[PDB]
Parts: sequence; C-alpha cells; structure tokens
Amino acid sequence: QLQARRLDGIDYNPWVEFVKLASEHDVVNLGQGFPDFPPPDFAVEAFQHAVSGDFMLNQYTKTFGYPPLTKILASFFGELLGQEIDPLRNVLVTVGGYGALFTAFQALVDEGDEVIIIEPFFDCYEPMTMMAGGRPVFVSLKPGGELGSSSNWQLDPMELAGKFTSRTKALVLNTPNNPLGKVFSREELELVASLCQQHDVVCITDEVYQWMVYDGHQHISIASLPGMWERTLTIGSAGKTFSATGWKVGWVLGPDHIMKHLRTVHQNSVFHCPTQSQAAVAESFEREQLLFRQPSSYFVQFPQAMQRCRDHMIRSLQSVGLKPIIPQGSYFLITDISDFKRKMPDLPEPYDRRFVKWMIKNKGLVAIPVSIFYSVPHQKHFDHYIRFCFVKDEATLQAMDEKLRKWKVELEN
Amino acid sequence: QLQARRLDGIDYNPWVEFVKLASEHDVVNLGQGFPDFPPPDFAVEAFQHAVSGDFMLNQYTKTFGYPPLTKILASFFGELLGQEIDPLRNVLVTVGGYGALFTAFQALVDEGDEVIIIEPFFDCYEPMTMMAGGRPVFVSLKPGLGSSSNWQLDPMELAGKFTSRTKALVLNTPNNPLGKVFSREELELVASLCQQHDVVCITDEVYQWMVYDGHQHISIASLPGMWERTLTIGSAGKTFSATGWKVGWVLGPDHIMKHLRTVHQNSVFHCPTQSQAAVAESFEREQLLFRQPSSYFVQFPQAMQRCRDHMIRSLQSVGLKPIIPQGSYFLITDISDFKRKMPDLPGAVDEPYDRRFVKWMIKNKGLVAIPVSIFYSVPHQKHFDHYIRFCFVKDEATLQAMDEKLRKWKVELENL
Repeated sequence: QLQARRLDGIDYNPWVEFVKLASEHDVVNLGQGFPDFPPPDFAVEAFQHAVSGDFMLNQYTKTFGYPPLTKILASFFGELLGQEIDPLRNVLVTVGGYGALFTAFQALVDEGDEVIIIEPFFDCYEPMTMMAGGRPVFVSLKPGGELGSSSNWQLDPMELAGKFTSRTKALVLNTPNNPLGKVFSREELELVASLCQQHDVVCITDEVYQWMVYDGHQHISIASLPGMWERTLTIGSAGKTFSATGWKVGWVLGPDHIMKHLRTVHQNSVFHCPTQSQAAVAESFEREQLLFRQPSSYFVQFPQAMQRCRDHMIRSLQSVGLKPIIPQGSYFLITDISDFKRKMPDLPEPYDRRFVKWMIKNKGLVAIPVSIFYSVPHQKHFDHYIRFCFVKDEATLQAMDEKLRKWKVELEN
Repeated sequence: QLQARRLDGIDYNPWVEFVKLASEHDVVNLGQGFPDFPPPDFAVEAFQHAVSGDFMLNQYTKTFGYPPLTKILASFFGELLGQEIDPLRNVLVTVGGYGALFTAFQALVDEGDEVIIIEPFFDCYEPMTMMAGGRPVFVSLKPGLGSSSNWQLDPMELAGKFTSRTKALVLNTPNNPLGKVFSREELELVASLCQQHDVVCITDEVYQWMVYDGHQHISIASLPGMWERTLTIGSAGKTFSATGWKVGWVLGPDHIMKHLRTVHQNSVFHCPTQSQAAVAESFEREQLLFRQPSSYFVQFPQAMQRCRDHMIRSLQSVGLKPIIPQGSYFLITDISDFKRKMPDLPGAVDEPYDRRFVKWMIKNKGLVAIPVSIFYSVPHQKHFDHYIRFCFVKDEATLQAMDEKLRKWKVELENL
C-alpha cells in the first residue's frame, strides 16, 4: 500500500534500459523516434511569433483549446474528413498525442472493460488500458525475392471477429502503424468499421503519422467511413506533423456525445494547455491549408524527402544481411533478423533485445527490438524483429553507412 | 454506460457558468486568476532564447524533466528547504501545478481512501480525489477589518478527521481563495498529526513567493521528519507571472516519487522542452540575484502588496469588508451587510447567496468577482454563502477602471 492500485505492473518501462546502454557507448542512434534536424522555417517562426507577439499569449487560454487552433483544426480536418466539425464540441487540444490517448482511455475504459489492441502496437496502449482498469485483448497481424512489405502484413478477419465480446468497450487502431509502418487499406478499415458498428464499440484511431505516407498510398481516416463518425475518436499530433516533437501539442476529433467525457477528464487533470505552442501550431496549420496539395507545401515536400531516406536505409541495411520490411508510412521500418538468429543464437529474454545490445556494443548502432511492441505472451514468437527510424539528418545516415561498412570489414577480417 | 465510472459527479464545473455571463456584459474583470500584464523581461527573453536557440530544443527532452531545469530546481529549492535534492529521484516536471496535483492524486489515492481537505480549498481538490476513487474529508477554517491570519484551524476537529483510512492531507499555503499563510504553529500541528497517523502530505505551494507584510513562507517539507512524507508542488506560471506556460514540478522522497513517475510516463510521458528551458533560465537568474533588491522575487510581491492595499480601501468605500490576505493573488470580502440589507436577490431555489450576488454585481455594477461557495463542499455551502473573491494582481489600468465602476456604485449609494 501507501500507493495506488492502478500502478500495478505498469511501473516498468522497457524503453529506458536501451537509453542507458546507448549513452555509455559511442553509437549512431537510429532508435530515437524523433528527427535530428530542425523543424521547417514557418513552424519555428510561428513559435517565435507567439513568444514575441501579444503579451496576453503568456497567460491562460480557453480550457478546451486555443480558439484559433480549434478553428483551423475544425475547418482543415473538416474538409479532409468531409465532416462538419464544431470547434467547441468536436475538438480538444491535449498535451501531445500521448495526452490525447490518455484522455480517451480515462474517459471511456472502466473496470473489467475489454480493449482490442492490434499487434504490433504502440507500447503505451497496454499500460494505459490496464491503468484505466480495463484488460487488453490482443489481435495479431500476420507477417508476409528477399524483401518484405508492410502492406502484406494481414489482419485475419476471423481472429479479429473472435476477439469482439459483449465486454469489448473499445478498439485501438493506429495507422500509419508504429512500429511496422503499415498503412491500412480501405478493405481492412471497413472490416474494422463494420465489426465496431455490429458490436457497438468505440474506435480510438491513432493517426499521428497520417502525413507520412509513401509510394502513392493515401491515408484513409476510419472516421470518414460510413456511420463511423458516431463511434470514432481521431487523434493527431503537432509534433509528428511538423517535425517538432518537443512541442507536445495534440488533439482529438469526435462527436459531442463522446467528447463531453474527454472534456471532463481534461478539466479535471490539466485544465489548460500551453497557450503559445497552440498559437504556433494554429499558425503552421493555416499555411498548410493555404498551400494544400501544392508542391511547395510541407505536407507534400517532407514525405517525399523522407521516402528518399527510407529507400536509402533499406538498401544500406540489406548490405549486412538484415532483411527490412518496406513501410508505406510512419517514421520507421522494421528489419527481420532471423538470419542473424540462426547463424548466431548464442547471444548472452527475447532474442531481439539481446541482439540490439550486441549491436550497440560491437557495431555502434542503435535499434529498437519490436518485442516491446508485443504483449508478454506473444513475445516468444516475435523475438526476431528490430525497428529503425529513417527520419534523420543526412549526416546521421552517412555516419550509419560508415558503421555498416566497418561491419563488412569486421566480417571480412 | 459507454463511459467511465470515475467521471461520476465530477463532470460539472461551476467556474464556467459565470464566464458565460461575464463575456456578454461590459465589465471590469477581477474574477480571473491571472495577471493581465506581461511577465518580467528576463522571463519572456528566456522563452525567446529557447525557440531561437539550439534547434534540438524543438525535439523530445528527458521523460521526467529537462535536465537543466531539474538541476536548478534541485539546487535552488534544495537550499530553501535545507535538503539534499536529487534531480533524478526527487524532481518531476509536470504540466503545471495542475498536472502536478493530478499526478499525485493518481499515484497515491486509491478506492475508499480518505483525503483530508481544508476549506476553503482550491476547488479541483474534490473532483481529483473523487476521480481517484477516494472520498474527500473536509475540515473547515473558522473566522475569528478581518485578517486571513486569525482564520484558525481547530486542533480538536482536525485530529478527529484522521482515521485509519486517511491516505493523504492536502495543504495549500499560501491559500487560494483565502490568502492565508500558515504559521509554524499550525504547520507543526499538521506535521505531527500526519506523522502520528502515517499520512502523506501533499502541500500546494504555488504562491510561496507571494507573501506580504514581512511574513515568510514556511514549507512543511522542511519541518523535522516531514521530508519523508511530503510532496511539494510549485508552478512556474504563478512564480513568474506567466500562467500560459503551464510548467510545474513536484519535490519529494524517491519512495513516493517513483509512483508519480509511473503515472507520468503512462499519461503524458514528456513535457514541452522549450518552455522548460525558459523556466530553467528564469530560475538561474533568481538564484543569482537571490534576496537582492533587483530580483523579481523581491520586487513583484512588493508591487502586488500595493495593489492589495489599493483594492482593500477601494472595496471598503462601497460597504464591502475585505479580509486582509498575507499571500496569494487573492483577497475575499464579506458581503454579510449586503446580505441582510438586500436578501431578495433572484435565483434558482437553494442557490447560495454569493452566487446570486456576483451575478447581480456583473449585471448592474460591471464588476466580476468569484463566489467563495465553489471553494466549499456542497454541504458546507449553506453557511459560507457570504464571501466573494477578488484578484488584485492586475495592471494599474484595470484597477483604475475598477475605481471608476466603484465610484458610480458609491454615487448610486449616495442617492438611491
């Protein structure tokens, strides 16, 4: 005792141990999920205009979000979703997409409620479900020349339909997917959409990477699917949108009859979000609406630039025998290390975690074992994947190449 | 169904309903709890250095707080508390003191746990306790021009509230709304009662720099053997008059802090990097200029003490009897004279008087105050319906506009 019950089990964070080993050794870091280059000019300038503009911006703003920010969000994503969005009832600014999730979990998930989670998942889905008193129900994506694609990682309609029960309160969908990089097709979404409707289940859709799409694929918001607006909470992140993760500004879009409860959580937790950062994000969105689908917009330019970095890393990793799975989205790609697993199983606990450590110590490269994105039971079978982030400065990628090339020489001498 | 159980009852917010009325009418707003003047130059400049400095500040910082910020917090309040503070185990940067409170409640308060709360309280204490599954135990301050100092805490009644279910006691000093600064006698009473019943003490000290009339803020965490049981909360917004920054922190022992860290990384994980760097920079200057006449921690309370004294005499001229605060942004006034000479005020049945009065004052006099009723538990609202709260931390222009409104009221009182 002398502590809360909801903190049971959820106290351990696997992310940290790797950060500890990484600092100790000289390494090229590809495990970090943030860009190591500056945000675009208009984004940085917008923040400078907020701190050097009206002095009244240094004080409290309205509780459910800076009104200019809520307005642009409503009108911009309104068009995109093809939906009438009321900036008061349908929008809520949160402390990043992380806070957005938390707000949603606390508002809807109760004691003994079930939450369907798709593996591999953004790891925080499980603790947040547990802390909310609910119990996570996991459904697994099945993995699919020499290279794999994130598109052929299938969602078996059987196993999914079987997981739905009368206790199922919510389904958490993350697209584009972290860590896999999978972008969900209309077929897959309509499957989820119809199952949620049939079982009367709320769908929390994590779309923080909706702008990071490659190879002509387009992001499809499940909230725009027929009759799904009534049941979905759409989450986005300003940090991942404008490559400014240290801003920690997020938002949730949904119907009033659901949003009202998230508002309750909000004003009984943080009440306010920082005023200036909201104004910066508000300004940045105004420009992107003005330049929408135009070749000089950041939403067109940045994914193309990052797709180039994606393509780079994929071939670079191939040169050492790692088999990457080509992502259609997100900041990340994962690589299969099965070949390393059989040719080198004697590593000094799921295998990929041992592999990453060995790679940090001996090769000077940092990746993330996908094990931590899987539920503890399923960690036995999916112990042979690791995650790289290709959203890095070109210098970082060049440093990676040198390390990768020394790896050849290490094997060749 | 289709919603969580913890959101029961806590869905209604009394603050909002007044803002609706205030917005529609032409009024001088003294109900707002934020300064309507800019933050000090060094504070604003510090924020500009963060957004125009290293580009790496635009990205994630360490999960439990920006390392330079945690360090200065540790060394600065370390000296103040007279305690060795480890920036890793003893410090946690949160989304303002509001987030700080929330983190503490979620970490410690469980199902059926009791939380001792002192009336009048910062209203959010009751919902946060309820949502955490705990049930609030209220103890009332008794009134003795009036002073916030003689609002006494009965040692008999207080000791009676402590049970084996009592998990935590929430102490707010300097107090919102009352403005009371707790004496060493009162703190030692609380301290010994908490120790004897093995109870954690969450102390809200966001106004610790706002102290007047030569009174000093005493942190209960510095009392002998209290560091082991206390979580100390502060806010950068209230500290540097920059409420829109929403940066806060909690200081305590590791064996308690570890659980707040669990809550933190399973909720928001990160706090904004740049705002933290600004607060870190602002604190560095104030440590450098500590107790010196050119520091903000010396100048600002002095400047605000005048605004207090100003408002106190201005409100008297209309028959309002203020209770002189020793701290915080606020003073409350007794409206009992208005209550007997004018009880016929319109409103819903079983609606406390000060709420009817504040409405009446906005509509007819063009002044905004806050009914203290919302700082009391619903049962106790029957007895404490005759106080309203003013915020005197305003620009001099706002105070002048207040005087003009008050003088029209006076002339109104000098004829009709």
